[PDB]
Amino acid sequence: KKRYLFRSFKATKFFQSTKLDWVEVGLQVCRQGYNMLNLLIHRKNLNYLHLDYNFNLKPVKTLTTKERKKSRFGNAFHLCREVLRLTKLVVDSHVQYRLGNVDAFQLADGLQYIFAHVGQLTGMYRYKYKLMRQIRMCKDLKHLIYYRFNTGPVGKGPGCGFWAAGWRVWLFFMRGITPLLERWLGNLLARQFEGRHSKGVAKTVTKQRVESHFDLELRAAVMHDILDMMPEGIKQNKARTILQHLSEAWRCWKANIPWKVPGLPTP
Amino acid sequence: SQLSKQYSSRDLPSHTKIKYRQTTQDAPEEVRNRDFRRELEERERAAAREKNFKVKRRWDDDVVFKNCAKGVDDQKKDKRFVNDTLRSEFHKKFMEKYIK
Amino acid sequence: TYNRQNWEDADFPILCQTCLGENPYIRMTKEKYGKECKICARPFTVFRWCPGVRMRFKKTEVCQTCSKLKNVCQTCLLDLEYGLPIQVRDAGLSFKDDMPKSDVNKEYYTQNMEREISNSDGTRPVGMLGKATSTSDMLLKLARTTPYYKRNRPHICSFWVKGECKRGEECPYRHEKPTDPDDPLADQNIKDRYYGINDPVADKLLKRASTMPRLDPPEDKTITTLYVGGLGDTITETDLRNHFYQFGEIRTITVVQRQQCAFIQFATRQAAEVAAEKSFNKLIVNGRRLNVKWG
Amino acid sequence: RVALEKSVSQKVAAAMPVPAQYIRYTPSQKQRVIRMVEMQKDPMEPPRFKINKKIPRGPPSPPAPVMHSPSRKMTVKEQQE
RNA sequence: UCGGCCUCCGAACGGUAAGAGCCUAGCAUGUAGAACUGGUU
RNA sequence: GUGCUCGCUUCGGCAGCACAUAUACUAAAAUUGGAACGAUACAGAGAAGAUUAGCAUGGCCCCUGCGCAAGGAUGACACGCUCGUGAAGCGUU
Ligand SMILES: O=P(O)(O)O[C@H]1[C@@H](OP(=O)(O)O)[C@@H](OP(=O)(O)O)[C@@H](OP(=O)(O)O)[C@@H](OP(=O)(O)O)[C@H]1OP(=O)(O)O
Ligand SMILES: [Mg+2]
Ligand SMILES: [Mg+2]
Ligand SMILES: [Mg+2]
Ligand SMILES: [Mg+2]
Ligand SMILES: [Mg+2]
Ligand SMILES: [Mg+2]
Ligand SMILES: [Zn+2]
Ligand SMILES: [Zn+2]
Ligand SMILES: [Zn+2]
Repeated sequence: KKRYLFRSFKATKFFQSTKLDWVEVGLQVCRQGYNMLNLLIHRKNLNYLHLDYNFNLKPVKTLTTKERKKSRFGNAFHLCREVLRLTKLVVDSHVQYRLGNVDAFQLADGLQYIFAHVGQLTGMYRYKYKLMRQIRMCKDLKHLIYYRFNTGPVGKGPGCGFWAAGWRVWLFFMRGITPLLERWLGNLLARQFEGRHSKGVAKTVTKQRVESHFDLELRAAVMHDILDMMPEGIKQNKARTILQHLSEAWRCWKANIPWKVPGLPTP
Repeated sequence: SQLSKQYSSRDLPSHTKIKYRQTTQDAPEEVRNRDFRRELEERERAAAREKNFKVKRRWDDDVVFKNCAKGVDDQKKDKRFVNDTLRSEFHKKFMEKYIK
Repeated sequence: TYNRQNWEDADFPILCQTCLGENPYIRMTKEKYGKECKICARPFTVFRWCPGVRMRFKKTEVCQTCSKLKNVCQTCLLDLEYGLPIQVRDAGLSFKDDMPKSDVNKEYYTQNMEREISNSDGTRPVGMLGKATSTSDMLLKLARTTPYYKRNRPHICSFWVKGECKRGEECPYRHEKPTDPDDPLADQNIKDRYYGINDPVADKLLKRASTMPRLDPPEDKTITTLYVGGLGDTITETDLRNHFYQFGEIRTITVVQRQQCAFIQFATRQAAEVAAEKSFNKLIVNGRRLNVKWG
Repeated sequence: RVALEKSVSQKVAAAMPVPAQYIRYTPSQKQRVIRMVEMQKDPMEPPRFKINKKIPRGPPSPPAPVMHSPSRKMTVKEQQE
């Protein structure tokens, strides 16, 4: 099914439409992202942290261990912060073109340098390492372009800006990374507003939780086999004593010690 | 609880179509008319059918012991199964392999 | 670890006649899980509407389970049958019901009553309505009959109180002086109004109802002969005999049009007391209203 | 199957990551006409309320009467057995 | 008069306890409600 | 408001017809109650000598985390149940 998202947004009363110059739109997106990352920080009451403008998270003062434990952020927040940093770089390059500080050749060269050195200008890779593959592809593309560019009288200067291939690579990455970041930030907002479920969904039995859990299950099985073996009457079940006897019998099996309780019922 | 907006990563939709049994994959309309009894006897019968000067000595004459490897024959003794994990044949082979 | 209050999502809100307005055609808005309940703090289906022309856009405040529990309006927090505060109705009928105040106990009790109602027919204000069969003791005397629309009046403009309402006549809020802040009638906790504890409107109406002796009588020195005025020649001794036949045996029933008084006396003291209490400015026979006094 | 498919569709539509009616009101205290209009849900809008409020578990269904065979009282020799 | 083959690449937790409550921040709500005096032995 | 009248008839307007028919959590506020956990102070790190790795288990205890992962001091918190005295019922004297 198609399910166009923007038509569903435009059908409501909370969305409007206009026509706009692209540089103003990029400035609006960067300002909106910075403003709401500050709103998330102030929602979590982390007034001792500070976002930059270029999306650099830094503490104001030295942190206590409670502030260090509470101020830790996951991969979703840091990945969105790095993505907004990359768009801030691209939009600021177009802004400095539009003020006339740099030339259009310099703007194309800056776009090529950004799309070839995402891994050197951003800390993007630390929160999702698979992008190294994309980074590797960008590096390979640069080599291809450079060794079709620096061919005749042109040399090893920085004047080559042919930014279409890296732009293609990062938009195909953005296509793939849109629903994952949408689900992650939706889960982050739902935990921020609905609160964290304490027990909630049951924990799986992972590797570090195998052995003790097996003992727990073993204990439960023995308890069931106590409660239907004992006949009618007998108020003193004494199942804890039977579990202690089972633990002692297993410990005597481990040490090759002959285990024999002198008076003990046969079943 | 269906009021939450937290979506688990393993709660995404996957394997949305149920595979059904085909005609050769024992659909119940061909199970219901069959007689499993007789087919079980020719399968059991097929399994039972397919189940079946100076003179010297000899050079090795001057030793102390002879025919010491006489009754050494494993054969079917490796086919024995014991439900004791310290007296199993696999555990004995394990202990003679991994301890020198 | 798997117990929580369920969210109450239902249509058809339970409102008074006064808060609903006067127009037969009302345009109505519904949010599925818009706000929380003002008492039991659960999310609930929030209904909002304008009751009339210059009203306030009143909306529902408490959830449907609390309003079905106490048989009150979802906005006015007054009784559906009589338009009274629930403290006055609890003083009239029964005050031993109560409710917990701590939030965990309140949520647990509300979940238990919600499960009881959902296991019931669906629309019944528990056994308290079974304790509400006895009525018209004194609550019908001070109950309103006309729809009091002045509580749907819009709020007071706070900019006009400081004299800075730049909208002027465009401002939908009221450009009039507020009530006295020193008056103890202006406190009005919502939880106090729901729980029926120290509400000043309820205390003022209880003091007003206590000063109206509509069932006192007993102005004779052990004499059952009481005079009901206002009868005249319109009400005869047959209506007095039919009124006294419900009390049992009547010693004497007569009507005099010279003083316009009906003399009623019973052989029993309790029957004469019931006949004097029923005819003390609450009995109308043959188009004539009777007020019982000494004769 | 129809009821369970309705329940499955309701559960999936509750778990899926994202007309005006006319009714007649009888107040029983004449009749009114009410135009049921649902307000538009803002898609740009987080959940409103904390839902992690744990309360202790409520009372169960009222208990069933307990049929049994009459109880065989154990002897004292059975008690030290 | 006879060959080309070129992996890697970094971040978090894992250490600088925990509890406590007094004034303090930030943040939620923009609320429901104001009923008042009259009859003859 | 716009457009037109077998109009009234001035040339301005009136009258009629046709179209156009119900916004707003209505605030630029007054209010109201909840609080990060930082300063000081109280405070003081599991396992019978000491220094310590940990996995659990229960739920009106939570925090970080996208978590059916992993951390938070092992996250914290989570011990004392074989004889006489009387009473009731049953059978014998
Ligand atoms: O990493 P950079 O500093 O940005 O240098 C890269 C590139 O480096 P990589 O191959 O590691 O991707 C080469 O530089 P070298 O590795 O050879 O030192 C290349 O140089 P050549 O193609 O000449 O071999 C070119 O440098 P240049 O502009 O001089 O051609 C280019 O530099 P830029 O990306 O800055 O353009
Ligand atoms: Mg120790
Ligand atoms: Mg560990
Ligand atoms: Mg742990
Ligand atoms: Mg540790
Ligand atoms: Mg340790
Ligand atoms: Mg633990
Ligand atoms: Zn009402
Ligand atoms: Zn409620
Ligand atoms: Zn005003």
